[PDB]
Amino acid sequence: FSSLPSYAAFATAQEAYEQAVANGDSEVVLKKLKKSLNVAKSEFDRDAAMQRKLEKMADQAMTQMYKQARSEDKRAKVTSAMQTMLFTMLRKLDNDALNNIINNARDGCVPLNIIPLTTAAKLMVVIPDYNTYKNTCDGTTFTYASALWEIQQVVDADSKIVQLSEISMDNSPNLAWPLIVTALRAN
Amino acid sequence: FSSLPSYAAFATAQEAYEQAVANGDSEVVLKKLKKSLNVAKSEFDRDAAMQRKLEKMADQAMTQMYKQARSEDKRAKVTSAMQTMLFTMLRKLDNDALNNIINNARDGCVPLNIIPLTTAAKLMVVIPDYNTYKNTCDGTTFTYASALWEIQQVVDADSKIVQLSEISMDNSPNLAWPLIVTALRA
Amino acid sequence: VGACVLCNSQTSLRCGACIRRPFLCCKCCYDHVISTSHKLVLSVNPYVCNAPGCDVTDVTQLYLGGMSYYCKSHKPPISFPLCANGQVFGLYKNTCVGSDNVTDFNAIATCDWTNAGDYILANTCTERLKLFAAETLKATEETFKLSYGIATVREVLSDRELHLSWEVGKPRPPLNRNYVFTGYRVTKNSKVQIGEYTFEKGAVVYRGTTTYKLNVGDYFVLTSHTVMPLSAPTLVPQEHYVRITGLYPTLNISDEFSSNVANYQKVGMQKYSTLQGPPGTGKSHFAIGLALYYPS
Amino acid sequence: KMSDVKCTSVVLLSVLQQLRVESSSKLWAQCVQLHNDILLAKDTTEAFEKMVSLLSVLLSMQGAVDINKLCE
Amino acid sequence: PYPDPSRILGAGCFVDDIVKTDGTLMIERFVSLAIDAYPLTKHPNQEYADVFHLYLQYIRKLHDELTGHMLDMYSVMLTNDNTSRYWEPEFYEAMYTPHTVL
RNA sequence: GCGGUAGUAGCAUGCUAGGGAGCAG
RNA sequence: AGCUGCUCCCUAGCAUGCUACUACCG
Ligand SMILES: [Zn+2]
Ligand SMILES: [Zn+2]
Repeated sequence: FSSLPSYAAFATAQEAYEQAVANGDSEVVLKKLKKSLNVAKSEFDRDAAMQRKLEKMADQAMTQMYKQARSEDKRAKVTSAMQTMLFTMLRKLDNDALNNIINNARDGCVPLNIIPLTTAAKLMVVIPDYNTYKNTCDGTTFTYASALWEIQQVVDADSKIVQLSEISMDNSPNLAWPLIVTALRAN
Repeated sequence: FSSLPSYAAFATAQEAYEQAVANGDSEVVLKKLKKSLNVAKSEFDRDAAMQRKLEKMADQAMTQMYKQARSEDKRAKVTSAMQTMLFTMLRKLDNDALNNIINNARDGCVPLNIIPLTTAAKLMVVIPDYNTYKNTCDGTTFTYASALWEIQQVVDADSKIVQLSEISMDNSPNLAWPLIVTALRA
Repeated sequence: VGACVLCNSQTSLRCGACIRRPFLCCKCCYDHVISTSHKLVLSVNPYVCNAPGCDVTDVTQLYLGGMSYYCKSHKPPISFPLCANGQVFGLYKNTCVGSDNVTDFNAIATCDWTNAGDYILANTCTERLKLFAAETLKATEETFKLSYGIATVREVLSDRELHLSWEVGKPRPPLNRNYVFTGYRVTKNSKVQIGEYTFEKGAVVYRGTTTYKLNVGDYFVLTSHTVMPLSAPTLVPQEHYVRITGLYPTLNISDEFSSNVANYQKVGMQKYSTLQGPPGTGKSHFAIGLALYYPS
Repeated sequence: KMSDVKCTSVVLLSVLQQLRVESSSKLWAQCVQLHNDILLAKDTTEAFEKMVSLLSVLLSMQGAVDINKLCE
Repeated sequence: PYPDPSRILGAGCFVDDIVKTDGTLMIERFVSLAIDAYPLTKHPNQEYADVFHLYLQYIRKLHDELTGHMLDMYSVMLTNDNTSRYWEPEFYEAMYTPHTVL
């Protein structure tokens, strides 16, 4: 504070007090001027020291308001993200096989573990070594889960394409050896 | 923190009181010196504390920013410090088998696969010229990594098998010299 | 962080508003920022007030507010001015010698490299400062060259002849053989790989790199590089050898290079060759002649 | 003498890892096996065997300038 | 209670970059590791108290190196230390005596 | 001369909060 | 990239409390 009502009173009080001190009139003049400048600094104390809690509290409030606004924007952002994800993953399951197996239930309830088994259009097989490959995904087509699948594309642990003519018993020690087969459901 | 202005005041009145305690004087002029020193030890005992704390505040801020700078600059040079440290430690280790392969790689003879430990398994090494072949190869034996191997085949850069007898000083400029020797451990 | 250019003392500050953000020491940077209009400095963190959505970017008005730098109306009860004493608060505030003559770097920074005195200072200044002037030249030309228009061809008139169309707000620069255009071919995903070409008025005549088909909608733009700082000066502090070092003369004399035998010794004992050679005086014949001075 | 070889093995595998070797599954598997076997050894005559084997991997690549780092 | 010495030494030797390999930037890591290893000084085996004494000596070395850097590069000195307590054993001994001062 | 209230400076205990780090299951 | 418990260091805030100095009054 520099331009509040107490300042003018205090300043003029001490100016007149010290002008009269330069005059040097009495002994009660000193007492009176010092009492005035004791009670006028008792005005510049409340008005210049406790006036400053108001500003600090207002700044507390302003920072809290800023924080609340930011926290309110983040919620809308994450809500939009979640509902976009839900709607984008919805656009793949609304097929005609799902409707079939749901209309074959007696209440509309089915176990979840059978939904990929009877409706998924693509299958992925992970093979550790050659004997397991020879027992499961042999040739161009194979049978699994009461269905028949046809192979397209084989990769290795480095994600590099392997041809079906390289997977032999002699060339086995030269392959990165988890193999990942991708197959499509045959009609 | 004596370089502050108010010190000159605090000494001044204190000096007066010194004279007072030397004089043995009346009662009121000592009230004078107990009313203009407690205003000095109050107008100064406030300036000489906040500044003293500010000095340490500046010091701690400078140390924090220096810590940040050095940590930022340390993780931008890992790929060179690590290799320098590795080769310093290898030099200090002082092993014959490691020194052999390090010096051979320094000259140009480098392997093409992992060096095997079993008495079986195949080794393939590159040979860039004839001097290394002469001080490394002798007949049908190969001295590498402080071990002895027997030669099985020599080739040149165009993947064409070369028999061992023709490799010599005069026939040297007739072969693609980056030779590739295949051997097996004794 | 490291040593500065003009001062060679370790520092941690930049001119934010200046061109190529050089290293500058406490008093060093203070002179550079108070003598001219660059009034934004970057320490390990930038010198801005973190007040939510505030504006100021000056250096002499922001203050210290504990952990961060704050604005005047934003600053806490008691502060410590960041820019006083003739220094800006930063690393290594003691070991800083500074400088008085700062008109050189100030002129080099505030200049636009448009007139003759620009290059007069660019050469006649300090060699490190002239390397900096070189990089400033490159940056200025890069920034001014992409500021021109984009060549959006829409027609197909002939081969080596087409029609040009350019956008609003950017003029079309001089279609000269001095500055090569650069184009990219459109597709649904990206647009890349037509090469560097040279256009001029015709109808628009184009000078193409290699024969291909001229599609529709391809843009031709004066693209820019990502120019990098320099390390070594223009040339080395020079020397005359006492011996023919790392070299030994030849044994014979060459017919086409008999006219330059007096030119063999004179530089074999120093680094540089200050050439005064007019176009077509055997300008390049010595490039193959002095080459076989010693084929090793 | 055993402590030195174990520390050198740790630093060597760090150098191999930052040269983008784990992009080849077989090579990374062999390097990991050798590094883990050196750290569990009890006699200092097989640790040097496996150290030769593991350093040959770095010597067979071309991402390090041997003549420059070995200025001595 | 006391720990296994190799656990303390291994914690001192192997880290995850920046977190060590530059001791002057953290220092408090070794203070905590010496708090954990103080009771080894009361073991009959003499190779066990050497761990605590090695940690104290390293703490002193780190403090000296940081101060030397700081004065050789700005000109700056920490005014009053209050840090010599970190390489004297009373600080670590007080953590195992029944009068809680947490 | 003492008590009270209003001020200014330093010290002590704990309580919340923010950041970095170590150990154990 | 997890759930807990314990400990060390630094900063800020508030309350409380201690102590000292100025002012008013009784
Ligand atoms: Zn500038
Ligand atoms: Zn602001």
